[PDB]
Amino acid sequence: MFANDATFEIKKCDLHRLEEGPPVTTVLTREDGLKYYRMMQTVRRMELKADQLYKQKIIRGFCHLCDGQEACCVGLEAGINPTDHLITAYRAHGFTFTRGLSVREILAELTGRKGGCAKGKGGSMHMYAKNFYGGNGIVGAQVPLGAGIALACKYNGKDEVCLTLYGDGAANQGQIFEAYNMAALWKLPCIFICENNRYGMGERAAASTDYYKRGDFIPGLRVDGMDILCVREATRFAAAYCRSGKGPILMELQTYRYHGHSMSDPGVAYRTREEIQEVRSKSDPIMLLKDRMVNSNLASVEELKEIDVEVRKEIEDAAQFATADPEPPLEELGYHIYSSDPPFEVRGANQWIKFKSVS
Amino acid sequence: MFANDATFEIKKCDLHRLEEGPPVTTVLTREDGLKYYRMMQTVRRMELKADQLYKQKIIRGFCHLCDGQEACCVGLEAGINPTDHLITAYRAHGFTFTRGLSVREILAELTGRKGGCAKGKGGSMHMYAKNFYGGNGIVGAQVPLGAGIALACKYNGKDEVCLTLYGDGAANQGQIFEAYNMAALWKLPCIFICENNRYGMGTAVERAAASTDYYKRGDFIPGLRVDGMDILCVREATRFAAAYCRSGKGPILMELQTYRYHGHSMSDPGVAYRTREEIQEVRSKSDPIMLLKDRMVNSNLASVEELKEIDVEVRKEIEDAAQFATADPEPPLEELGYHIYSSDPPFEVRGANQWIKFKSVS
Amino acid sequence: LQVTVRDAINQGMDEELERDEKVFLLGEEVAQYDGAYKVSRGLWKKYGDKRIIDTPISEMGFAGIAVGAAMAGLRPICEFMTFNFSMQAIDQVINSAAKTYYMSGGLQPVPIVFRGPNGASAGVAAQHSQCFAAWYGHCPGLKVVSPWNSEDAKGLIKSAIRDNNPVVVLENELMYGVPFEFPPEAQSKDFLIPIGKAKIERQGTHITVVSHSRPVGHCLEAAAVLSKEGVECEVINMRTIRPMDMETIEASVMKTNHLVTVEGGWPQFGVGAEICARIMEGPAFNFLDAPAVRVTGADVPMPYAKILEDNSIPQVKDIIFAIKKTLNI
Amino acid sequence: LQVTVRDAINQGMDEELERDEKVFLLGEEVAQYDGAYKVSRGLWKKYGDKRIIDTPISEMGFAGIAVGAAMAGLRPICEFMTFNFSMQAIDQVINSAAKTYYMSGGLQPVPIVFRGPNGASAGVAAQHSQCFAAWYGHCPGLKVVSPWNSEDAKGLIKSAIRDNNPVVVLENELMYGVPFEFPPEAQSKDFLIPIGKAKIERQGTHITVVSHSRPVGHCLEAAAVLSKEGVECEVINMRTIRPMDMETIEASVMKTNHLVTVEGGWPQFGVGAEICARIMEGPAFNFLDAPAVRVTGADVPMPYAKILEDNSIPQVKDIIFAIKKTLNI
Ligand SMILES: Cc1ncc(C[n+]2csc(CCOP(=O)(O)OP(=O)(O)O)c2C)c(N)n1
Ligand SMILES: Cc1ncc(C[n+]2csc(CCOP(=O)(O)OP(=O)(O)O)c2C)c(N)n1
Ligand SMILES: [K+]
Ligand SMILES: [K+]
Ligand SMILES: [Mn+2]
Ligand SMILES: [Mn+2]
Repeated sequence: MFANDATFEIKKCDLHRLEEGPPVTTVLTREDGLKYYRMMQTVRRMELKADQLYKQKIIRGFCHLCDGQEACCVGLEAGINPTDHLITAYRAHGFTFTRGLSVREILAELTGRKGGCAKGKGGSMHMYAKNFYGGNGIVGAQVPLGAGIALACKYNGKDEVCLTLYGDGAANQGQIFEAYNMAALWKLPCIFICENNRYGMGERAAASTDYYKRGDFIPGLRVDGMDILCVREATRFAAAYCRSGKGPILMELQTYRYHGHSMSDPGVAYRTREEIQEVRSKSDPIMLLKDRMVNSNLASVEELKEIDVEVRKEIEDAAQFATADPEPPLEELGYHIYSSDPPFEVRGANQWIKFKSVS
Repeated sequence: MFANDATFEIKKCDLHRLEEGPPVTTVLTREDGLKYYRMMQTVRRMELKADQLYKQKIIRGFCHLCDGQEACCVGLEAGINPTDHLITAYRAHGFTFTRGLSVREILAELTGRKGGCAKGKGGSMHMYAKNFYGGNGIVGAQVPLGAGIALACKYNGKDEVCLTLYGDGAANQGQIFEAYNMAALWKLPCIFICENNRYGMGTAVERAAASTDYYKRGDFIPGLRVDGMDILCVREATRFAAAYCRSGKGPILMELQTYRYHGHSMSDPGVAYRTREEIQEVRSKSDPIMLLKDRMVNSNLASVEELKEIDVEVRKEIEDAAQFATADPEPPLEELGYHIYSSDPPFEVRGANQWIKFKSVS
Repeated sequence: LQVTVRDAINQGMDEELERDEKVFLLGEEVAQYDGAYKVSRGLWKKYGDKRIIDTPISEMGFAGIAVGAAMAGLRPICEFMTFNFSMQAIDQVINSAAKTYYMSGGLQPVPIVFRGPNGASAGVAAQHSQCFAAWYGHCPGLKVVSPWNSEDAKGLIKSAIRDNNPVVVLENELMYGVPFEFPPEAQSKDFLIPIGKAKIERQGTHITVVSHSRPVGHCLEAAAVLSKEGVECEVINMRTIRPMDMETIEASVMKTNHLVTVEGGWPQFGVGAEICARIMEGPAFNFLDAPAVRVTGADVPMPYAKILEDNSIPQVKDIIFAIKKTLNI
Repeated sequence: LQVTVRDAINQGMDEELERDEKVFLLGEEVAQYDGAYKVSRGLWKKYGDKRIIDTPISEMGFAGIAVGAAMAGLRPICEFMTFNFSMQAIDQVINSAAKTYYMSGGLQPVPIVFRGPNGASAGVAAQHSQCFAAWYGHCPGLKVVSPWNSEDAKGLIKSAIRDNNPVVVLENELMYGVPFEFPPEAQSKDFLIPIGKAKIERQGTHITVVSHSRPVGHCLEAAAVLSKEGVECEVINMRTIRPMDMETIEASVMKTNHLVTVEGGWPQFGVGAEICARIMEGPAFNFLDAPAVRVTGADVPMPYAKILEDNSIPQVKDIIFAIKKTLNI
């Protein structure tokens, strides 16, 4: 027999212009623990498969992976409603899955096939789903977009909120500051979220690394981004704040990504590989959740091994669908340039090439 | 017999991330008082004349007047060296005068004539001089420019600093925040100055800024808020900010609280979004020239008679310059094409159809 | 009934706001100031802070908020005080708005409108005179219109608000106060002008003259003058820059055998270049008895001094002169 | 021997840094990272923090800082990681840099270089594939260049750094890794290619084929194939977009009587439109035995999937097809 739920300690958040933050203690039911665990694993395995298909050259152009940051996408989803809105940058595979896309439609978008959620038209950086606005390749551009989505929530009067994510490297984009100002002035229910993984490609670049305070007049909290329950509580708190009418808030997530450190100075890259290995072994998100669930008697060691096995299977079914699936046919090159219009022609590489465009 | 100098008490500045601010008393010599007074009165009559030229259609397009803000441009000039660098936006007439251009060249530019400082090519918004870089019409664009001029100062190592000016409406430009971060990262000797005249066209500060403490917007950059109607306050706060940059501590924010008597530009009467009686209270309790007048009279630095004479001299002088600017011929059409590129051999520019060609020389 | 272009646009926005509470207007000074050039006069008083929104001077930011509001299903009208200032926001117009329905595989529409005056004013000099028609016309996923008179302006604004994709409406400051008569069918709240369709404003048989925006009126005065000498111009008002209505230009050229394009923008890679290349690649090339030629703005940043500016924008004279070279008279 | 386009650009920057201490390099990852696409490799080790300056991701800001540094007499090379990201900063390029010498009456020069990769790469989709030649080429005050091979690349960044006005150098990612034969004179520190002059890469008599950047090499492949059936193409590499060397294109067309333009960017209002407008307006018009036509990027945001992307960029077969239509064979 298993414990039905248990209490855990979570890092206190540093606060900016708040007198109280989220609790330092929280309750995990075993049912939730199981669901969060499956979800983080599904994202971990999906990203390991994408890395494999990328290196095989089956996936092209970009393929930013988020393994290491699973506590973020799964924790954020745990703190909000399906009817809330979320937009992020290009490292979006996890979010695409936590907002309800299958591993199939995600990997098949990555391998550029007809069965991709975007029909092979977008690839890694541009995936959309219900109340998930991408998947956005221009650093910083998604922050105003999210502020707009938040404006739409306020305007519709339905008490929904918008989570608007940017990384530490994006944090010095001017348009983020333009957004902070309008959000605060118009009391938008926008949660401004800095995913801080210590790298923006390869404080060389930020005068302040206190991301949670950069909104100045907007309040902010700093959260342990490696702890799924910690992200869950902070998000619950941050969404409460916006729903209640108090305007925007900042949440800085302190997390870490295992991929995309292809530094070419040998000293720096050696050191970065050590760091990757330290973070993985001391604060891996999934491992952290596992230790907790076993240790509080919320689930069994072998029960999670069973989940790993079902997940390996889901991902394997999805990889082979994504490598066998046909590419979109050529005659659909010009499809979906405009919404709601009658069919028209688009020019190809010379005037004698015509593609039909339908909405 | 007149005193040669006197000590004044100046408003204490509000500080952001600074342990101490500029001094709250300073010394004014009679020679400087006379000089500051004349320069401010010149700018005032220059702008009043530009108003009148504009209403006559002799000046076209944009024309943004800075009367009410004379303590800023004259105060700023008095805390820096001629070797320092300054950049601002389009409300630039006083700066172009305090920075070296004559009134003839400024008015002749506004009336679009060949004796203008750019020979009529730029008009109200685009005047340059030695260490004066405009005169920029796109709100906010000048701030990264100022941050780059400051970069050049550090690069050449001569200890010059750069004053980078923007208005309160411009304080919400994203690119201002990009410059802050870079200037703090590289310790650029850039003085970011927010001229806060309480409006950004017809939009009150409260309605466009969630936080109206401009001096604190740079966050990690230190700042000071300064009484921008008092020329001695501007002089001191500048003197302090320059020394701060020149000592290698990097950038600093300076907010001047000031006021414009005119609308945003000549088409805006400036009364739909604020009351006539608000303008009148400011002119009446805080006019930069009258605050100066009173200081020098009550401390015997100069007589009421003496300063009237200045007024009369300056008013005749602006009258002379104006006649020059109205009578001065337009630039010749031949020159339409000149100065597209620097240092190139001559070439041809196409006019409104292919048969029309203008010579372009550097 | 005479109605100015400014009032035509205002009626258009008013009617569309009334018809659909998802429509709202945002930008600098659109609300309590009654609009920078008074286009949005009365709108705030009538619809309130929720629908008519004064913004800080944060173009990239508010253009992006607007695009985000459209992705979430609202229908904003995002004003640029002039199009010169959309350059700070042009990333949001092109990469967040134009390309998205395509990148998303037809899952994510962006029903946003961008509007504001475009091109040359009088004495506003180089940073405030720029024409953006060819820039925006260049981009797949956008529609781009450039109205001339009052009908054009009201019908295109309303079509633009009704369309479900990003539309850039390039207005013109010097046209705002020009009155035109306004037939009772334009006065209607159902008046729509379809995007992608040019109008013939004057029939003729000797030459085809195509223009957009304010120079259209200059082509009409040039035709009135040439008419007294027996030369009949068929003057065509493009209305839409993307997707342009080349078919109507072709049928006119097969009738007249001669083509001159007229635009206010800079010449190289401008709008006339595209019409000429198309004419040359299409079925009407052989019907051409003389080279297609372009009348454009002079190829300089706009100078301030009056006599320089006059010679920097096409004038009636310049249109007539190109027309006479072309008909070899 | 052989040198890659990348290493050629790198040689020119190196030499220019060496020659003039006022020259410097800034942008994202140019220093310690050795260049996003490794073009600046070794510059920072060799010159240090003062001259090779990594910037935060703040394009409008570092772009304006570079322009500022230029107005004060320094000679910055400002790298956009790709030109797509230059849209954020395009106001600084056009309104702060391009127009300023003119607006100041010739008092304020702006010796700045904007460089980095432009156009289509492989699989990077629609926000990362844009070609900007026609956008920048449109603007008075700017010079704009577009190198194809290693010799182009090195000669033109050197000329650009030497010029005292804003120059946009539109490079190409896929060309970076391509090795070319590199004659001893290109290896010289004094090697310069003048802005404003095109180059005949292949003499021919039957048709003139004009291109820029990467597609130049496809024009040459096409030409070799056609050569085997007795069709001799004169292939012209533009090198400069503004001011384009139209005289060279004219004399070729007066020899060959036929013209096809080839570019990677979108068709409407693009580089080929200008070349054809000019050809029809100019003295070579009467020497054309067939209309000039354009080969271009397909008119859609760049799709991700391989087979779609392959058909959204000109291939040799689309060049050969347009030639055969043009010569009627
Ligand atoms: C405006 C813009 N500039 C540059 C790039 C190139 N670029 C892509 S990712 C990246 C690093 C951004 O890193 P960060 O925001 O920290 O997010 P992370 O990859 O760490 O999640 C850069 C410079 C871009 N996509 N957009
Ligand atoms: C980027 C940009 N957006 C909008 C405008 C139109 N505009 C010109 S001045 C101005 C108001 C700026 O006010 P402020 O910064 O407070 O300066 P002030 O005139 O008060 O000195 C606006 C909105 C512009 N010139 N540039
Ligand atoms: K619409
Ligand atoms: K140069
Ligand atoms: Mn990061
Ligand atoms: Mn102001």
